[PDB]
Amino acid sequence: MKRTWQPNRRKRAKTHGFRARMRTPGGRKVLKRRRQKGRWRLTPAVRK
Amino acid sequence: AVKKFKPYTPSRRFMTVADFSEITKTEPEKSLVKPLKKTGGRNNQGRITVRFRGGGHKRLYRIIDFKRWDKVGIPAKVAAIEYDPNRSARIALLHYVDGEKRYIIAPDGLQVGQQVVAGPDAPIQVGNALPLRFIPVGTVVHAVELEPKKGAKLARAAGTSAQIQGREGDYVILRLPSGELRKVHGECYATVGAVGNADHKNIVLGKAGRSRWLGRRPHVRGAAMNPVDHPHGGGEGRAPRGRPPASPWGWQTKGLKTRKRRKPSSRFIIARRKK
RNA sequence: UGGUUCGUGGAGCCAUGGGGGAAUCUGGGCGGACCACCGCCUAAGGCUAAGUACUCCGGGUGACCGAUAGCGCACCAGUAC
RNA sequence: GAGCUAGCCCUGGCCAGGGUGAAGCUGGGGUGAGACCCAGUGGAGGCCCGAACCGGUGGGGGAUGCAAACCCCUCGGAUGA
RNA sequence: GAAUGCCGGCAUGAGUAACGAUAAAGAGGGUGAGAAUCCCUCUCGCCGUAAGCCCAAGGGUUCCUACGCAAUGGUCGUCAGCGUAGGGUUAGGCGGGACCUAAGGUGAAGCCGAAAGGCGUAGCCGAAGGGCAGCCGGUUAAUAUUCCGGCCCUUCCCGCAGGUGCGAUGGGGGGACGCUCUAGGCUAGGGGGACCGGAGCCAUGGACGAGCCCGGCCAGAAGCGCAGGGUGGGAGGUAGGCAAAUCCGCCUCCCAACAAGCUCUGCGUGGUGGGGAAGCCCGGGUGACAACCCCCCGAAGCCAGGGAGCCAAGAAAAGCCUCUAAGCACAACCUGCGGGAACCCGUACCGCAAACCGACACAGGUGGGCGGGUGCAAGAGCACUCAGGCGCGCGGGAGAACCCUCGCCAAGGAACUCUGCAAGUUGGCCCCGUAACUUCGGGAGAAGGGGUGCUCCCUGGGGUGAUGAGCCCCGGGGAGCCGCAGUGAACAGGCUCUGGCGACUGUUUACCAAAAACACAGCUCUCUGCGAACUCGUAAGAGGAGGUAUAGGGAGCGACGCUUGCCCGGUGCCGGAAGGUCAAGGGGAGGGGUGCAAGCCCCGAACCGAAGCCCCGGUGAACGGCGGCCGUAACUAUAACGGUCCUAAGGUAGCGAAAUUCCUUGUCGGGUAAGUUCCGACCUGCACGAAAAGCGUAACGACCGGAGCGCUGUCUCGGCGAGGG
RNA sequence: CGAUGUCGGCUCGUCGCAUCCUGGGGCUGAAGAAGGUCCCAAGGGUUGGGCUGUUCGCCCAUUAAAGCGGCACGCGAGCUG
RNA sequence: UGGGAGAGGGUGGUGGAAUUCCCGGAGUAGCGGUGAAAUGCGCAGAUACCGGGAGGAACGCCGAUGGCGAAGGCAGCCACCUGGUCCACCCGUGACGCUGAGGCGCGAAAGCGUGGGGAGCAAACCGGAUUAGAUACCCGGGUAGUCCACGCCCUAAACG
RNA sequence: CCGAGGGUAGGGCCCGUGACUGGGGCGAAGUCGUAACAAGGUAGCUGUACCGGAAGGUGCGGCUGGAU
RNA sequence: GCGGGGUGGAGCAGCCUGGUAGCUCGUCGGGCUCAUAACCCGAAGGUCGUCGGUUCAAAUCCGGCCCCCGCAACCA
Ligand SMILES: [Mg+2]
Ligand SMILES: [Mg+2]
Ligand SMILES: [Mg+2]
Ligand SMILES: [Mg+2]
Ligand SMILES: [Mg+2]
Ligand SMILES: [Mg+2]
Ligand SMILES: [Mg+2]
Ligand SMILES: [Mg+2]
Ligand SMILES: [Mg+2]
Ligand SMILES: [Mg+2]
Ligand SMILES: [Mg+2]
Ligand SMILES: [Mg+2]
Ligand SMILES: [Mg+2]
Ligand SMILES: [Mg+2]
Ligand SMILES: [Mg+2]
Ligand SMILES: [Mg+2]
Ligand SMILES: [Mg+2]
Ligand SMILES: [Mg+2]
Ligand SMILES: [Mg+2]
Ligand SMILES: [Mg+2]
Ligand SMILES: [Mg+2]
Ligand SMILES: [Mg+2]
Ligand SMILES: [Mg+2]
Ligand SMILES: [Mg+2]
Ligand SMILES: [Mg+2]
Ligand SMILES: [Mg+2]
Ligand SMILES: [Mg+2]
Ligand SMILES: [Mg+2]
Ligand SMILES: [Mg+2]
Ligand SMILES: [Mg+2]
Ligand SMILES: [Mg+2]
Ligand SMILES: [Mg+2]
Ligand SMILES: [Mg+2]
Ligand SMILES: [Mg+2]
Ligand SMILES: [Mg+2]
Ligand SMILES: [Mg+2]
Ligand SMILES: [Mg+2]
Ligand SMILES: [Mg+2]
Ligand SMILES: [Mg+2]
Ligand SMILES: [Mg+2]
Ligand SMILES: [Mg+2]
Ligand SMILES: [Mg+2]
Ligand SMILES: [Mg+2]
Ligand SMILES: [Mg+2]
Ligand SMILES: [Mg+2]
Ligand SMILES: [Mg+2]
Ligand SMILES: [Mg+2]
Ligand SMILES: [Mg+2]
Ligand SMILES: [Mg+2]
Ligand SMILES: [Mg+2]
Ligand SMILES: [Mg+2]
Ligand SMILES: [Mg+2]
Ligand SMILES: [Mg+2]
Ligand SMILES: [Mg+2]
Ligand SMILES: [Mg+2]
Ligand SMILES: [Mg+2]
Ligand SMILES: [Mg+2]
Ligand SMILES: [Mg+2]
Ligand SMILES: [Mg+2]
Ligand SMILES: [Mg+2]
Ligand SMILES: [Mg+2]
Ligand SMILES: [Mg+2]
Ligand SMILES: [Mg+2]
Ligand SMILES: [Mg+2]
Ligand SMILES: [Mg+2]
Ligand SMILES: [Mg+2]
Ligand SMILES: [Mg+2]
Ligand SMILES: [Mg+2]
Ligand SMILES: [Mg+2]
Ligand SMILES: [Mg+2]
Ligand SMILES: [Mg+2]
Ligand SMILES: [Mg+2]
Ligand SMILES: [Mg+2]
Ligand SMILES: [Mg+2]
Ligand SMILES: [Mg+2]
Ligand SMILES: [Mg+2]
Ligand SMILES: [Mg+2]
Ligand SMILES: [Mg+2]
Ligand SMILES: [Mg+2]
Ligand SMILES: [Mg+2]
Ligand SMILES: [Mg+2]
Ligand SMILES: [Mg+2]
Ligand SMILES: [Mg+2]
Ligand SMILES: [Mg+2]
Ligand SMILES: [Mg+2]
Ligand SMILES: [Mg+2]
Ligand SMILES: [Mg+2]
Ligand SMILES: [Mg+2]
Ligand SMILES: [Mg+2]
Ligand SMILES: [Mg+2]
Ligand SMILES: [Mg+2]
Ligand SMILES: [Mg+2]
Ligand SMILES: [Mg+2]
Ligand SMILES: [Mg+2]
Ligand SMILES: [Mg+2]
Ligand SMILES: [Mg+2]
Ligand SMILES: [Mg+2]
Ligand SMILES: [Mg+2]
Ligand SMILES: [Mg+2]
Ligand SMILES: [Mg+2]
Ligand SMILES: [Mg+2]
Ligand SMILES: [Mg+2]
Ligand SMILES: [Mg+2]
Ligand SMILES: [Mg+2]
Ligand SMILES: [Mg+2]
Ligand SMILES: [Mg+2]
Ligand SMILES: [Mg+2]
Ligand SMILES: [Mg+2]
Ligand SMILES: [Mg+2]
Ligand SMILES: [Mg+2]
Ligand SMILES: [Mg+2]
Ligand SMILES: [Mg+2]
Ligand SMILES: [Mg+2]
Ligand SMILES: [Mg+2]
Ligand SMILES: [Mg+2]
Ligand SMILES: [Mg+2]
Ligand SMILES: [Mg+2]
Ligand SMILES: [Mg+2]
Ligand SMILES: [Mg+2]
Ligand SMILES: [Mg+2]
Ligand SMILES: [Mg+2]
Ligand SMILES: [Mg+2]
Ligand SMILES: [Mg+2]
Ligand SMILES: [Mg+2]
Ligand SMILES: [Mg+2]
Ligand SMILES: [Mg+2]
Ligand SMILES: [Mg+2]
Ligand SMILES: [Mg+2]
Ligand SMILES: [Mg+2]
Ligand SMILES: [Mg+2]
Ligand SMILES: [Mg+2]
Ligand SMILES: [Mg+2]
Ligand SMILES: [Mg+2]
Ligand SMILES: [Mg+2]
Ligand SMILES: [Mg+2]
Ligand SMILES: [Mg+2]
Ligand SMILES: [Mg+2]
Ligand SMILES: [Mg+2]
Ligand SMILES: [Mg+2]
Ligand SMILES: [Mg+2]
Ligand SMILES: [Mg+2]
Ligand SMILES: [Mg+2]
Ligand SMILES: [Mg+2]
Ligand SMILES: [Mg+2]
Ligand SMILES: [Mg+2]
Ligand SMILES: [Mg+2]
Ligand SMILES: [Mg+2]
Ligand SMILES: [Mg+2]
Ligand SMILES: [Mg+2]
Ligand SMILES: [Mg+2]
Ligand SMILES: [Mg+2]
Ligand SMILES: [Mg+2]
Ligand SMILES: [Mg+2]
Ligand SMILES: [Mg+2]
Ligand SMILES: [Mg+2]
Ligand SMILES: [Mg+2]
Ligand SMILES: [Mg+2]
Ligand SMILES: [Mg+2]
Ligand SMILES: [Mg+2]
Ligand SMILES: [Mg+2]
Ligand SMILES: [Mg+2]
Ligand SMILES: [Mg+2]
Ligand SMILES: [Mg+2]
Ligand SMILES: [Mg+2]
Ligand SMILES: [Mg+2]
Ligand SMILES: [Mg+2]
Ligand SMILES: [Mg+2]
Ligand SMILES: [Mg+2]
Ligand SMILES: [Mg+2]
Ligand SMILES: [Mg+2]
Ligand SMILES: [Mg+2]
Ligand SMILES: [Mg+2]
Ligand SMILES: [Mg+2]
Ligand SMILES: [Mg+2]
Ligand SMILES: [Mg+2]
Ligand SMILES: [Mg+2]
Ligand SMILES: [Mg+2]
Ligand SMILES: [Mg+2]
Ligand SMILES: [Mg+2]
Ligand SMILES: [Mg+2]
Ligand SMILES: [Mg+2]
Ligand SMILES: [Mg+2]
Ligand SMILES: [Mg+2]
Ligand SMILES: [Mg+2]
Ligand SMILES: [Mg+2]
Ligand SMILES: [Mg+2]
Ligand SMILES: [Mg+2]
Ligand SMILES: [Mg+2]
Ligand SMILES: [Mg+2]
Ligand SMILES: [Mg+2]
Ligand SMILES: [Mg+2]
Ligand SMILES: [Mg+2]
Ligand SMILES: [Mg+2]
Ligand SMILES: [Mg+2]
Ligand SMILES: [Mg+2]
Ligand SMILES: [Mg+2]
Ligand SMILES: [Mg+2]
Ligand SMILES: [Mg+2]
Ligand SMILES: [Mg+2]
Ligand SMILES: [Mg+2]
Ligand SMILES: [Mg+2]
Ligand SMILES: [Mg+2]
Ligand SMILES: [Mg+2]
Ligand SMILES: [Mg+2]
Ligand SMILES: [Mg+2]
Ligand SMILES: [Mg+2]
Ligand SMILES: [Mg+2]
Ligand SMILES: [Mg+2]
Ligand SMILES: [Mg+2]
Ligand SMILES: [Mg+2]
Ligand SMILES: [Mg+2]
Ligand SMILES: [Mg+2]
Ligand SMILES: [Mg+2]
Ligand SMILES: [Mg+2]
Ligand SMILES: [Mg+2]
Ligand SMILES: [Mg+2]
Ligand SMILES: [Mg+2]
Ligand SMILES: [Mg+2]
Ligand SMILES: [Mg+2]
Ligand SMILES: [Mg+2]
Ligand SMILES: [Mg+2]
Ligand SMILES: [Mg+2]
Ligand SMILES: [Mg+2]
Ligand SMILES: [Mg+2]
Ligand SMILES: [Mg+2]
Ligand SMILES: [Mg+2]
Ligand SMILES: [Mg+2]
Ligand SMILES: [Mg+2]
Ligand SMILES: [Mg+2]
Ligand SMILES: [Mg+2]
Ligand SMILES: [Mg+2]
Ligand SMILES: [Mg+2]
C-alpha cells in the first residue's frame, strides 16, 4: 500500500532547502548548528 | 412561484427550485464581473474562523451599485434582470442614457424596459433612489444606507423591505425588516419598493447534496462529540445537555444577549426587534 | 510593580507603568515609617585604561588515557549508515 | 514536520456498456373557458444493472507472512455529498 | 558470575523451516576447467483493457560494447541492472527559461508588535492553466520531431518597395470558460473484396480451385473542393469607459440579414518525397518496376469558441485587434519581399516496475495516452488469439499421514451449528405473467413459467448506394435435423413471509467495531441593525461577507404523516432607573506622632459612590420535574366514587415483558412432533412517554431478529480423485 | 501477578462406584406378570431431536437404559469463540 | 329599445369613533371585579385626566315589521370590473318550452396545509370564588383561532 | 392436434373459526353524580373544535322546536 | 449494610427543646326536610409497635426486639 515517502523535488527544495532555512530565525539556526557540527551538507541534496 | 418535482427519486419528492420567471438574461455583463476569491471559511492565518464551509459551485462576483447617488439626475433603462449567485435577490442591468451600465438589486415589480432614476427630484415610483428625507412617510423602501454616502446596508435580501414611519429632525424613522425601530439619517439614500424574489424562502433544498452545492459543509452537533470538543460532548449512551446549552467556545446559547451595551449607535435604535 | 537579605512587614533606599506636579544654594536627595536635631551628599547629560571572565587558536607540563580506554573520530568522521 | 493522513484553496484529468423514462414540448380528446386525460416526442435523477476507478461485507488462507494490514472467493458505491 | 546489564566473538535449535505466486516445461546443437540455470534451433505452456506500447513523476549511468566471476543473484552461472575499462544523450519549431497570470508566496506605500517578528492595495514571484513556429522517412552497438533527406514555418536586426497620423505599462474589444444531452460532416481505427501485387504449396481420402497463404499505404506548401467556426455595414448626436479618443458604451436613422461577403480552422486532393509483406537464403539479401484499388462499420477524437436543455449560474493576465496622450511626423508603424541573426537547461536508460515508494531482484502501492481480431444482446465484461512479452533465479524424484486450493458421490436433505457459517441452488437475453401495501414514483428482475442450437424455403423495414447491385443493421412466417444437454465452453440474482432499528444516497474508529453510530434535507429555540454577532490573532489585520434579518452565528431535534400535556419553587437566561448590600475614590466629625513655634506626618465616624449579588416579575423545542396512605358497587373480584397527607406540579395522548420487564422460560394465543428465540395479545411499566421528541409510515439496508420453499458433504458419515506442500 | 488463558460446545478418552441398564441375590403388604427395598457386581452398554451461548433444565419420539461424579469445574503449543 | 331599485359579487383605495400598547405632561391611594368576595393590578407611581405615536379589527346614528341573492349569505365611504331583476313601449324571433337520474360548480361556522398578521375577543390551559365535589356556571389571566393570500374540507335546527 | 383430469405457481370471492378487543341489546333489587322535560335552576337544540370519572362543559357560527 | 417511620376507626401533627396528645375525616346524640344528601348545634374514643433503661416524671432521651418505607449490594 501507499507508504510515507513520496519524493518530489520541488517540494523537497521548497521545504528543507537553503533559501527556506535562511528566511526564518529558526532555520538560520539549523544552518548555524550544522556548520558548527561540521556537517558536509548543510541542507538536503536535491537534483532540481 | 416555486417549482415542484415528481417523486421519481427519494430526494426529488420534496425538492423545490426557483421558477426563474423574472429572468431575461442568462449571461452576466462581462465588464461588471470579477473573480470571487473563495475562502473556505479560513482567514489570513489559514485558520478556519467559520466552521463547515466550502466545496460550493464556483462563482463570478457581479459588481453591484449600492451608492446610486453617484449618478443623480441621469435616468437609465432596465435592460435585463439576471440571476446573481452571491445573493438571495435578483439583479437588474441598468443601461444609463449616460452610456454607463451598472447593476442594482432588482426590486419587486421592476419591469424590463422601464426607466428609473436617482435624486431628490425622483418620481416616487418603483426602482427610483432618493435621500430618505424626500421620500413620503409610509412608502416602503429597500437598499437603505445606514450613514450618508457609505452605501446601501439595509434591506437587501430577497423579499425584504424597510418602511418609513415618521420624521424627527435630521433623521427619519425606519422599521427594519426585523421590526426594529431605528433612526436613520435623512440624507441616506434608499430605493423605493421591496426587494424581489420574495418566494426565496419557500425553497425546500431537498437533499444533502444541495447544501453541499451551496458551499455548506455538514454541521456537527456538540452532543455528538467528546468532552474535549464541546461542552455538550461525551456521556455514556445518548445524553441530554446537563448544563445550560452552550457554543463550542463555552458561552451560553439560549437567550443570552450579546450586543455590546455601551455601543454608540444605541442612541439611534428606538425599539429592539419584536418576537 | 520590580530590585535589595527584606515574601506587606514599622518598609526606608534604588528603579518606574498611571495620575497629579515644583524649585536653582534660604535650592534639593539621604542617614529604614514619621517629626525635630545633628551630619552626609549634590539627581534628572556623556566618556574613562588597568586589576577581572573566557579558550576556537599556539606552546609548556602531568603520581592523566593507552585503541571496549582517551574527544563522537589515533584510521579519509560529524563520514558510512 | 501536512512528500503519510484530515480539511479547504488554485488548476487539470477520469467514469466501458446496457436499463428505467420526470418535467417540457407537439398532436388528439375535454370545457364557456379550464383543470384534466390520451398518444408521440423528449431525456431528468445524491434513479437501476455492471467494468475501469473508489471501497473493504462475509468466509477461507496467511501469522519468524509474499506483505509491520497481504492473497483467493464473496460483497458496497460507480453523474455524484 | 548474574543487573530481561553494555560491546564483541562463538554456539544451540539443524543439515531442520524456507529458497517469494501451481503460467510449465522437453530435446538437440554451441561455449567452456566447470552448464537443469549462458547462447542458438525446434517442440510445449502463459499474458494480450496486458504480463504489449508511448508520456509524466521519481531514480541518476542502471544505456552500448570489450574483458571478467571474489562478493551481490535466495540454487547454478561461462550469465546479469554485478567488477574493470571504453563509448553513448546533438533541437529557432519537443519540454522549460529570455511570455502571461491562478491559489498562494513575497511585498514600494502604509499598519502593527518587548526583541525575534506579524500584517499589507500596487508591484513582483508562482503552472501539468493561457500563449507559442515540425511533419514523414532514413541512419548508430548505443541519440534523434534533436543528425541526414524531402517538404514547410516562427521571431528578432537591417535594407528596399508600396501604404498610414504614427506612437502606451493608459481607454476599449478579445482572450473567456459550467453540468447533462446532442446535430451535420469528417478523421483515427477496423472488416470484406470474385479486384490488384507476391515467394511458393497441392500433403493423408478429396481439391489446380472465385484454392490456400501474404500484402494492398505514409507525409506533403500554394491552389481548389467539401464541411464547420467567428463577424453585420453606413451616418448623425454624445454629458459614460477617473486625461484624450475617430475606439467602446448609449440614443436616432438608412441599407443588409436563417443570403452573401469577409475571415479562421478541419478534412480531402495536391508539385514532391517516402514506405512497402509472406516465404526463401547468410540484423541483412531477395521477393519487387512490389501492388498500392473498390465496398462496408466508424469514434469518446477533429471542424469548435457548434447546438439544445438545466440550475448549483460556471478563473485571471499576456500575446492579439482598436483608440488616442505625451512625443514625433527626415521620424514611426503597417503590408510585401530580401539578406543577416536566432542564446541557456533537459534529451542516455528503467518507468504498474529487478532501475520509482515499501531495509530485499518484496504476490503490496504509483497519474495520463494507445490498447488489434472472432464469438458471446452491448462493453474497457468473458473465452481464445495478433503484434509484442513472457514461463515468474533452485532442481530431480516419490505418490504416507496431514494441510491448503479444487472435482465428484448412493439414500437422506439443515438431522450441522451460536447462525445454512460455509458450499449448493438461482444466473445472460426474448416472450408471457406478476400480490399485500404505497408517499402512486414504487413495491418489481416481486413471485412463477415458456423460449434459446443448426438446416432448407418464404418474406418485412432501415443504413450506404441511386431509386438498383453489393455490403451492413433490426426482424417476421413456415417445414425440418442431431444430442442427455443448444447463454452446449467462460463471464452473469436463490426466492418468499414476518418483526426491530435508522426515512432515504451518503460518513466513520488508516491497521480487531461500517452499525442502530455520524451526517442528511426538514422543524423549533436563541443570538445578531452591520465597524453585526461570532471565530483567529498581544496587536495590526483577517474570516463572517465585498453578505445585510427571506441574511449570518450558536443549539437541539432529524424525510413525511398524526401529535408534542401539566409544573417557573430551585438553576439558567430575559425584563425591572424603587429598596438592601456594595470597591477604589470623594468627604473629614473627631483622634494621634512630633516641634519652642508656625508646620510637617499618620489614623479616622456621618454622608456621597458601579457592576455583581439580594429583591420583584417573565420564561420549556431553557437545566430540569411530573406523589403517598386508607376506604367504597345487588356473591366474589376489581374500584368509576370518597377521605386524608404532601408537592413547584404530581405522567395527558400514544405505546407497553419493549434495543427498556428484576421476579421471567410472566400469562394466553399462533407457528413446531417438541419453541428460554420469534410473532399477536394482556398490563402490578423493578425502571416507556412526548424535539437527549411520542406513535406510525411506503421505499431503502453487505445492519440485528423469526419462519417457509428451493438446494446442497453443514450433517447422518464418511469415501474417492486432482494439484501445491 | 519478569502470565498457571478463563464458560459452553466439538474431538479424544480414561478412572471412580454412592450401579441408569444388562448378570446374580435376600426381604416384600412377593398369586402370576409387573413393581418396591436392600445386598453383590465397573464387563459392556448408556439413542435421535425442538428451545436457549448455556452447563442445567423443560419438551418431542423412542429405548434394555436413556446413571451420577473425578481427571487444572480433563482436554484452546487439539479446534471452535 | 328606453328606464329604475338594491348590504348581490369581485379588485384597489380610503374615513372617523372606540379598545389595546408605547412616549410625555400633570396628579395620588387605591384601582378592578362580584350576589357578596378573592385572585389580579397599584407609592418600582397604578386608576382617573390632557397631548402625541403605533397596530389590528369591526363599521355606531341612518336601520326598518326594510332591501338584495338560487342557497350559503351580504352593511362606513369612494372608484373600477361584473351578475341577477323589475317596469314601460308592445318593435323583433316563431314553441326555440318545463323538469331533470348521472355530471359540474357554489356552499355559514368550526376545522386542515403554506406564508403573512395579531388590537380586542377567546376553545384548550392557569388562577380566584361558589360548592359536599365544580375537571362548570361568575371573576383575573390566556394559547390556538377569529383577520389577509392561495389551496383543502363540503357539514348544519344549510329551516318556510 | 385438441382432450377428462392430475401436478406446480400466483390471484379473486365467499363461509366457518381465533388469544384478545370495540361498542350494542336485555336483565336489574348495585355505584356515582343530576345532563334533559318548568326560565329544569347557566333557555334548549345544533354542525364543528378542544377538554373532562360520567352524564357533559366551553369556544365559534346557526335555528326557535324558547319562558318572561 | 445506610437513612426514615409505627400515636383515637382513616390520614397527618406533636418528638429535635421531657411535664403540656393537636387538625381534617369518620363515629354516636340532637336539629332542618315528607324523607334523604348537604348543612347547623353537641359529645365520645389514642395509656402513643413493643420489652428494657435513664430521670422526680418519657409519645418525647437511650438500648433490645418485631413490622413497614426508601437507598445501596461494586471490580468479580
Ligand atoms: Mg500523491
Ligand atoms: Mg528519490
Ligand atoms: Mg517537482
Ligand atoms: Mg512538479
Ligand atoms: Mg528552501
Ligand atoms: Mg567536503
Ligand atoms: Mg551525513
Ligand atoms: Mg537542513
Ligand atoms: Mg414570482
Ligand atoms: Mg417537490
Ligand atoms: Mg418533475
Ligand atoms: Mg408536480
Ligand atoms: Mg422512488
Ligand atoms: Mg422516498
Ligand atoms: Mg433562488
Ligand atoms: Mg437557486
Ligand atoms: Mg423552475
Ligand atoms: Mg425567479
Ligand atoms: Mg457563462
Ligand atoms: Mg475582465
Ligand atoms: Mg471578490
Ligand atoms: Mg472574496
Ligand atoms: Mg494571503
Ligand atoms: Mg502561518
Ligand atoms: Mg502564513
Ligand atoms: Mg464561527
Ligand atoms: Mg470550513
Ligand atoms: Mg439571484
Ligand atoms: Mg425554509
Ligand atoms: Mg419555513
Ligand atoms: Mg456556491
Ligand atoms: Mg444549516
Ligand atoms: Mg448534525
Ligand atoms: Mg460519541
Ligand atoms: Mg484536540
Ligand atoms: Mg481539558
Ligand atoms: Mg468542556
Ligand atoms: Mg453532557
Ligand atoms: Mg454522548
Ligand atoms: Mg450522560
Ligand atoms: Mg457517547
Ligand atoms: Mg455503558
Ligand atoms: Mg442513558
Ligand atoms: Mg452520546
Ligand atoms: Mg445519537
Ligand atoms: Mg447527561
Ligand atoms: Mg442537569
Ligand atoms: Mg450608527
Ligand atoms: Mg515581618
Ligand atoms: Mg522593602
Ligand atoms: Mg511614574
Ligand atoms: Mg542646602
Ligand atoms: Mg529645600
Ligand atoms: Mg531620591
Ligand atoms: Mg545617607
Ligand atoms: Mg550621603
Ligand atoms: Mg594606564
Ligand atoms: Mg578593565
Ligand atoms: Mg597506563
Ligand atoms: Mg579496537
Ligand atoms: Mg574509541
Ligand atoms: Mg581531534
Ligand atoms: Mg572509532
Ligand atoms: Mg494533502
Ligand atoms: Mg492527502
Ligand atoms: Mg419513450
Ligand atoms: Mg423542451
Ligand atoms: Mg438516462
Ligand atoms: Mg445512479
Ligand atoms: Mg451499481
Ligand atoms: Mg475482505
Ligand atoms: Mg462464503
Ligand atoms: Mg475454502
Ligand atoms: Mg487464519
Ligand atoms: Mg487480495
Ligand atoms: Mg480478492
Ligand atoms: Mg459513474
Ligand atoms: Mg455508469
Ligand atoms: Mg456532474
Ligand atoms: Mg450516486
Ligand atoms: Mg555475584
Ligand atoms: Mg534479553
Ligand atoms: Mg536472554
Ligand atoms: Mg526439528
Ligand atoms: Mg514463500
Ligand atoms: Mg492456482
Ligand atoms: Mg548452467
Ligand atoms: Mg556451471
Ligand atoms: Mg483483445
Ligand atoms: Mg536508488
Ligand atoms: Mg539508450
Ligand atoms: Mg560471482
Ligand atoms: Mg560463482
Ligand atoms: Mg566461483
Ligand atoms: Mg549472493
Ligand atoms: Mg551464488
Ligand atoms: Mg533474495
Ligand atoms: Mg566502444
Ligand atoms: Mg531543425
Ligand atoms: Mg535576450
Ligand atoms: Mg508575472
Ligand atoms: Mg506554461
Ligand atoms: Mg514550445
Ligand atoms: Mg517556448
Ligand atoms: Mg508541419
Ligand atoms: Mg519605405
Ligand atoms: Mg494602417
Ligand atoms: Mg468571465
Ligand atoms: Mg480555462
Ligand atoms: Mg469491423
Ligand atoms: Mg491506413
Ligand atoms: Mg467532406
Ligand atoms: Mg463622446
Ligand atoms: Mg530491387
Ligand atoms: Mg510486375
Ligand atoms: Mg462516451
Ligand atoms: Mg456553446
Ligand atoms: Mg487578478
Ligand atoms: Mg541570455
Ligand atoms: Mg533523447
Ligand atoms: Mg501491478
Ligand atoms: Mg516492508
Ligand atoms: Mg524474483
Ligand atoms: Mg458471455
Ligand atoms: Mg455479451
Ligand atoms: Mg469481471
Ligand atoms: Mg515458471
Ligand atoms: Mg521463484
Ligand atoms: Mg449425496
Ligand atoms: Mg428441504
Ligand atoms: Mg427436498
Ligand atoms: Mg438465523
Ligand atoms: Mg452462469
Ligand atoms: Mg401476498
Ligand atoms: Mg400502483
Ligand atoms: Mg424472472
Ligand atoms: Mg449443431
Ligand atoms: Mg474464467
Ligand atoms: Mg444481478
Ligand atoms: Mg421477501
Ligand atoms: Mg424483539
Ligand atoms: Mg422504523
Ligand atoms: Mg441508514
Ligand atoms: Mg445509522
Ligand atoms: Mg435520516
Ligand atoms: Mg441516511
Ligand atoms: Mg451512491
Ligand atoms: Mg478499523
Ligand atoms: Mg484502531
Ligand atoms: Mg493508527
Ligand atoms: Mg495501529
Ligand atoms: Mg490504531
Ligand atoms: Mg473493520
Ligand atoms: Mg454499510
Ligand atoms: Mg445519525
Ligand atoms: Mg420533522
Ligand atoms: Mg481567542
Ligand atoms: Mg482587516
Ligand atoms: Mg471583511
Ligand atoms: Mg471580503
Ligand atoms: Mg451575511
Ligand atoms: Mg443525526
Ligand atoms: Mg425561574
Ligand atoms: Mg420549574
Ligand atoms: Mg442544577
Ligand atoms: Mg419613591
Ligand atoms: Mg439602590
Ligand atoms: Mg480634624
Ligand atoms: Mg429540579
Ligand atoms: Mg426536559
Ligand atoms: Mg406557582
Ligand atoms: Mg394533565
Ligand atoms: Mg409488559
Ligand atoms: Mg415472552
Ligand atoms: Mg415496544
Ligand atoms: Mg437494549
Ligand atoms: Mg425499564
Ligand atoms: Mg436487575
Ligand atoms: Mg424477562
Ligand atoms: Mg432476564
Ligand atoms: Mg418452566
Ligand atoms: Mg413454556
Ligand atoms: Mg401484570
Ligand atoms: Mg441532547
Ligand atoms: Mg424533552
Ligand atoms: Mg416506533
Ligand atoms: Mg401514510
Ligand atoms: Mg447496512
Ligand atoms: Mg467433508
Ligand atoms: Mg478427482
Ligand atoms: Mg488427494
Ligand atoms: Mg495430492
Ligand atoms: Mg497471577
Ligand atoms: Mg520470561
Ligand atoms: Mg414375581
Ligand atoms: Mg401380584
Ligand atoms: Mg460396568
Ligand atoms: Mg473400567
Ligand atoms: Mg436454564
Ligand atoms: Mg419400553
Ligand atoms: Mg476447564
Ligand atoms: Mg465436566
Ligand atoms: Mg486458540
Ligand atoms: Mg475452552
Ligand atoms: Mg487447556
Ligand atoms: Mg479448556
Ligand atoms: Mg464473542
Ligand atoms: Mg339597527
Ligand atoms: Mg309584435
Ligand atoms: Mg365551507
Ligand atoms: Mg390549521
Ligand atoms: Mg395576541
Ligand atoms: Mg376531589
Ligand atoms: Mg394548539
Ligand atoms: Mg396550529
Ligand atoms: Mg342559515
Ligand atoms: Mg329563519
Ligand atoms: Mg324563501
Ligand atoms: Mg389423471
Ligand atoms: Mg345544558
Ligand atoms: Mg337539571
Ligand atoms: Mg339548564
Ligand atoms: Mg377524577
Ligand atoms: Mg372548560
Ligand atoms: Mg317553548
Ligand atoms: Mg444491619
Ligand atoms: Mg420535628
Ligand atoms: Mg417540649
Ligand atoms: Mg429517679
Ligand atoms: Mg418508662
Ligand atoms: Mg406524657
Ligand atoms: Mg468501575
